[PDB]
Amino acid sequence: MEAKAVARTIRIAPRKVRLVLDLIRGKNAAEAIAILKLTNKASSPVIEKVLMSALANAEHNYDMNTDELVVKEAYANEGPTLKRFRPRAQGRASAINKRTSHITIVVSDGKE
Amino acid sequence: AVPKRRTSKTRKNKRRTHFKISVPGMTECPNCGEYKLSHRVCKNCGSY
Amino acid sequence: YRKLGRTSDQRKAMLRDLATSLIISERIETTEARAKEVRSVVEKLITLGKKGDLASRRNAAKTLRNVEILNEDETTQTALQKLFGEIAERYTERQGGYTRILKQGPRRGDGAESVIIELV
Amino acid sequence: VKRTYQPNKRKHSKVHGFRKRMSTKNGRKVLARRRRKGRKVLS
RNA sequence: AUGAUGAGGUUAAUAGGUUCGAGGUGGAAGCAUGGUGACAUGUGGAGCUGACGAAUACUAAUCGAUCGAAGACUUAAU
RNA sequence: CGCGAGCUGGGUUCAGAACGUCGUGAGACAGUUCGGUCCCUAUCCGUCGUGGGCGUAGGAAAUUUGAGAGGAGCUGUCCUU
RNA sequence: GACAAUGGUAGGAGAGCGUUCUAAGGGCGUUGAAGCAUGAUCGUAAGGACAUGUGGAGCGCUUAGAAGUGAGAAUGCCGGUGUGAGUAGCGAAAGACGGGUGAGAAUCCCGUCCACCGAUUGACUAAGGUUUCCAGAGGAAGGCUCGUCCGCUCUGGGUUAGU
RNA sequence: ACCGAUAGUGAACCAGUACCGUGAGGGAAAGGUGAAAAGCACCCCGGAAGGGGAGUGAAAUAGAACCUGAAACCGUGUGCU
RNA sequence: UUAAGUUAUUAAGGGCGCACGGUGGAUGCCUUGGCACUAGAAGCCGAUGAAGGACGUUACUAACGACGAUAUGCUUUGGG
Ligand SMILES: [Mg+2]
Ligand SMILES: [Mg+2]
Ligand SMILES: [Mg+2]
Ligand SMILES: [Mg+2]
Ligand SMILES: [Mg+2]
Ligand SMILES: [Mg+2]
Ligand SMILES: [Mg+2]
Ligand SMILES: [Mg+2]
Ligand SMILES: [Mg+2]
Ligand SMILES: [Mg+2]
Ligand SMILES: [Mg+2]
Ligand SMILES: [Mg+2]
Ligand SMILES: [Mg+2]
Ligand SMILES: [Mg+2]
Ligand SMILES: [Mg+2]
Ligand SMILES: [Mg+2]
Ligand SMILES: [Mg+2]
Ligand SMILES: [Mg+2]
Ligand SMILES: [Mg+2]
Ligand SMILES: [Mg+2]
Ligand SMILES: [Mg+2]
Ligand SMILES: [Mg+2]
Ligand SMILES: [Mg+2]
Ligand SMILES: [Mg+2]
Ligand SMILES: [Mg+2]
Ligand SMILES: [Mg+2]
Ligand SMILES: [Mg+2]
Ligand SMILES: [Mg+2]
Ligand SMILES: [Mg+2]
Ligand SMILES: [Mg+2]
Ligand SMILES: [Mg+2]
Ligand SMILES: [Mg+2]
Repeated sequence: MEAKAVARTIRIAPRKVRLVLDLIRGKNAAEAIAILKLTNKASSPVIEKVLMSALANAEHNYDMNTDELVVKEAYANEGPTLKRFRPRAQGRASAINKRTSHITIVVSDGKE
Repeated sequence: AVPKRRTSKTRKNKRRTHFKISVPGMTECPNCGEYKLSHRVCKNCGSY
Repeated sequence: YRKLGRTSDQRKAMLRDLATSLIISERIETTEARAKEVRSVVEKLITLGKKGDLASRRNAAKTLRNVEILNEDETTQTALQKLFGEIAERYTERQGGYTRILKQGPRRGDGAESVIIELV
Repeated sequence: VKRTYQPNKRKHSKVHGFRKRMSTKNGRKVLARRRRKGRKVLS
């Protein structure tokens, strides 16, 4: 059985969040918490909050053993962007993309 | 000054193969708490 | 020596205000490079305190800022009087050291290595 | 550097604005043309 | 530049501190004497000294963790 | 008439002005004279350094062979004969 | 059944395929229409089917009409979306520490120290701006970072003249 | 044998309106839950957003950006390389 | 064993194929709104203060309609 959580429209950009999200996938659920507490990226308190949420949906909703779970899927999709402008020089604006992310981690124990 | 050609999806992904990030220290605190960063004293949720 | 990202006078003023506050509170939280450099400042300033003569009283006041400690029972000593009176009596047998640096995690706004420098 | 349009509440109301448009026939033409577009603010 | 390179990581002199130097500056403060004074002289090559040298475990190089071989066939001599 | 996305801009085809000359004139000369804004965050190739990966039929540490490639390579004067 | 022809641009001629609508006829659809997606199907071509998903109401076929009828290009127009690239930048400048606040503090508050302006970065007062002013409350967006703060947002207040 | 939302009035939407201009003047973009709001009571994580259940409904990848959701683009897996 | 010879295994990453997502709003269907007309009226008001507006008026009120201090309406005659 699998347990998932998502975080939709997180204001961290998708390229910046997929760095730290590559560090934790495939790894067991206990040590993935320890990686997300020690990397000093901006995304590390956000994926950790989502990994807490999917380990909680495992214990509560599906009654899994949260001690032995492994992070199967850990991906971040693109969300809707906020298109901002920026005045540079000589009356000439340039677009700034405030990108958002849908962060999704799923967790399981590998059994059916 | 400007790129004469666009970079492809293949050439872009070959460039950023070293655009990675490392796993940190991750040593246990033997007194109490969770994993601390190596050679560091803990502040929260640990006794180092 | 380290330049700490500042001018010759901005570094000098930063480094003796950081050495005074490590006499007031005896353990302060700074960054790692600013604690590597105030380490040699305050240890050379406890060396002047273990002497205790008038000639090195004048030299410890080259460095120390004019800060007044509110001690217990509402008594007030300066940081110059607290250097030759309390720290100088603690380390009168020890031949060095006088500080330690305990590393901590990065800050939130930076990847600045936080550090507690203590007075041992 | 000093730009154009240094504002003035008296001159703006006196070279534009209603009692000036109404004083000449060609300024009642600009009022009739803005009533015909449905323009919310005249003058 | 980064990282690489090199010296070390407690059985440790790696860096700092401390102690002693080297070199540098040129006679500290305080005190005494003399001068009405400004100042001189003595105390005294004095004090001070960032990177240099030596000594010293005083402080910090913690506990840890990761990676890493099992030796393919074929034929020929042996 | 190598080299300005390496540099200057004295020379010159810019707007000002003046002389000579020509034109009735506005102007003109390819005659002078004074003055006159030099944009670019390097994608690819190429170059100068520097790492990582893998291979080199076990894995390592250390010393090396040199297939090759590159650098160097100038010359005066004086004295003896 | 013989025989012959069949490179081709401007350009001429011919025969077609699809598209939307109309007319008549004949139909198909919640036992799932059109679309959409996939497939190893058929036709000489433009094209046509079928199957299975998705989809949740329409649409085929035959004949004949009508045309806003077929796009890859116009430094086309309008939308999205990349590339450059995690690159340039982050708009003159000195802060440091302690305490506090909180989900969270290099930035918020308080304190001390330091620094800067000081014929002014100090006070008034016009123009001009309109409510930004003041209290609590908040942290989505705005602030070139952060944010517990704000000229931001929410709620409630605030301007008194015989001279 | 008129248009179906880049069409048809600029405007199917609190349009000559945001907005632009000192002014005349110029001038947008933006329709679709379901039959019915029955618009998710409660539980869990979280500061909150968000989620995971449960529940409504024929359907909830119909959850208010809400009919279908095509490509560009971004991903995560893989079979062969 | 020693030679000599041959051929792999590697995928940091990449390619193709497949699968599953996300973004995005094409397409299908839909229509409040437009478009072109036909027929029948009518066309232009105002110093008795027009067209246009501005401020107001609902228990709570921003806007738009509606109506002005008798203000989110009043009276009356008829429908209902
Ligand atoms: Mg990559
Ligand atoms: Mg100075
Ligand atoms: Mg060139
Ligand atoms: Mg001229
Ligand atoms: Mg003449
Ligand atoms: Mg000049
Ligand atoms: Mg032919
Ligand atoms: Mg023809
Ligand atoms: Mg049904
Ligand atoms: Mg179906
Ligand atoms: Mg159709
Ligand atoms: Mg279908
Ligand atoms: Mg056409
Ligand atoms: Mg085009
Ligand atoms: Mg970088
Ligand atoms: Mg950066
Ligand atoms: Mg670049
Ligand atoms: Mg750079
Ligand atoms: Mg930079
Ligand atoms: Mg700034
Ligand atoms: Mg205020
Ligand atoms: Mg306030
Ligand atoms: Mg921010
Ligand atoms: Mg506040
Ligand atoms: Mg549509
Ligand atoms: Mg339209
Ligand atoms: Mg919620
Ligand atoms: Mg669907
Ligand atoms: Mg429907
Ligand atoms: Mg949809
Ligand atoms: Mg890989
Ligand atoms: Mg009359």
